[PDB]
Amino acid sequence: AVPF
Amino acid sequence: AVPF
Amino acid sequence: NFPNSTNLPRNPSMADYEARIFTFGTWIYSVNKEQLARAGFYALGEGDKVKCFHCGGGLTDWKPSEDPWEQHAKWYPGCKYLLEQKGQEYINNIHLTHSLEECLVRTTE
Amino acid sequence: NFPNSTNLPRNPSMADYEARIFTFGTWIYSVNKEQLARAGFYALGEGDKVKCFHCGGGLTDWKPSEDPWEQHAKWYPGCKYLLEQKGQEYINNIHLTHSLEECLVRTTE
Ligand SMILES: [Zn+2]
Ligand SMILES: [Zn+2]
Repeated sequence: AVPF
Repeated sequence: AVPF
Repeated sequence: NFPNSTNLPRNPSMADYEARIFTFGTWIYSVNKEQLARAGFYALGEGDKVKCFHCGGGLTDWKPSEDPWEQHAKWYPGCKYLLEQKGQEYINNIHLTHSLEECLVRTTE
Repeated sequence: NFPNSTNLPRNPSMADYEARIFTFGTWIYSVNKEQLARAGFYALGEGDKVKCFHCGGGLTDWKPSEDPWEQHAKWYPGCKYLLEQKGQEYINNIHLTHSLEECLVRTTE
């Protein structure tokens, strides 16, 4: 996943 | 440490 | 004693699981909803976006195969809710493994 | 279920804490005996030689600093007693750290  |  | 904020969640209205799973009504996403909820995450309703109720970290673009707990630690090691839940060795584990992968790929310059 | 080996100690007579501390009567050594005992080690009456009552692994030449549990997992990661006492992350962590060091050292060829 990727952070935001 | 060491094995024996 | 262990701080102000750290001690206190970024979104108390989401401290209880029940509160969090609900947010996952329509989960058309690969990742499991119960699991995210357990890991402290909830859905913002902006796609597969989620946010930990305590450290307030947000993740998105989840892959089918991903584990809520792992990416929580992979990205937000500092969350206290994480430390209480999964312990020290767990967190450091995830990070060491990454650190190792990096060094092993550094042989490739 | 666990195998022949594994489940079963190599020295049943030493499975108890008490049983082991009593071997460290005359402990003229740096490394703390109550600690050695807890990690599952018992003295062989041959210098600072100790052995795990389970996996049977033996350690010598302890340094003042050293933690029994670390050395235990560092050399005998596969001990069942150790897994029950310290869990997986611990063992795998003790080990990831080393692998990492070998890798950071390899930048020196
Ligand atoms: Zn968090
Ligand atoms: Zn052992």
